[PDB]
Amino acid sequence: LMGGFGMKHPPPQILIKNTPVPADPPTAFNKDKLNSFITQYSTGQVSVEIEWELQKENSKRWNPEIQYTSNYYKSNNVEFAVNTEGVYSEPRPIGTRYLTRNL
Amino acid sequence: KEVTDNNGVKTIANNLTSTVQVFTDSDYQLPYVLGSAHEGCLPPFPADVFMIPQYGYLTLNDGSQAVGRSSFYCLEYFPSQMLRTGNNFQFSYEFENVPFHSSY
Repeated sequence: LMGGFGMKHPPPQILIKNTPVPADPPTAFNKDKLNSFITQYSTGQVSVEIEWELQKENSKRWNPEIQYTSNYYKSNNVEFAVNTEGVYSEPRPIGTRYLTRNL
Repeated sequence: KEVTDNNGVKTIANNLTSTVQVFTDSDYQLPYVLGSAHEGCLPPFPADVFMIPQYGYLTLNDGSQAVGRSSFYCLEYFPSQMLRTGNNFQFSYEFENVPFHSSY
């Protein structure tokens, strides 16, 4: 209902955890579990590539279509570009529907 | 046939070099009128001669004005077959699987 492609078996969840490394155990044995651990974190890179299948426009329309454009008028910033403080901001939501087909 | 109407009297003569151009739209790239049940059908009785109906379509509008998504289709912009007297046209079509209409 929100949008997208419903699937019985969507792409699976990737769960990640950094394994616990405990601090020094006491010398005398204790039944209880170890609640003292080393403060720790991890870092890396993810690559996600998707292969998409396209359906090309076959339209026999005469007059020109509507398209999505960046309006030319001058502005303090560039849309879909970084700020002066280094902040990336998307100005407006972009739908998928511009080209037309016959009903 | 050529028609010349002069002084109210009119003579219908035969043009042997004239053409008629006909195409089938196979890719469904045109507004599909037929399924709307409009007149102009082949007469039910085989001895009748019938006029061919005019083609036309509707597009988006706001009231009577045209909205920017409105489309305009030039029918001359399609490949067609030009036929003189002594030419004939044909094509074949296979219906996709449809459930039997139930007559019971």
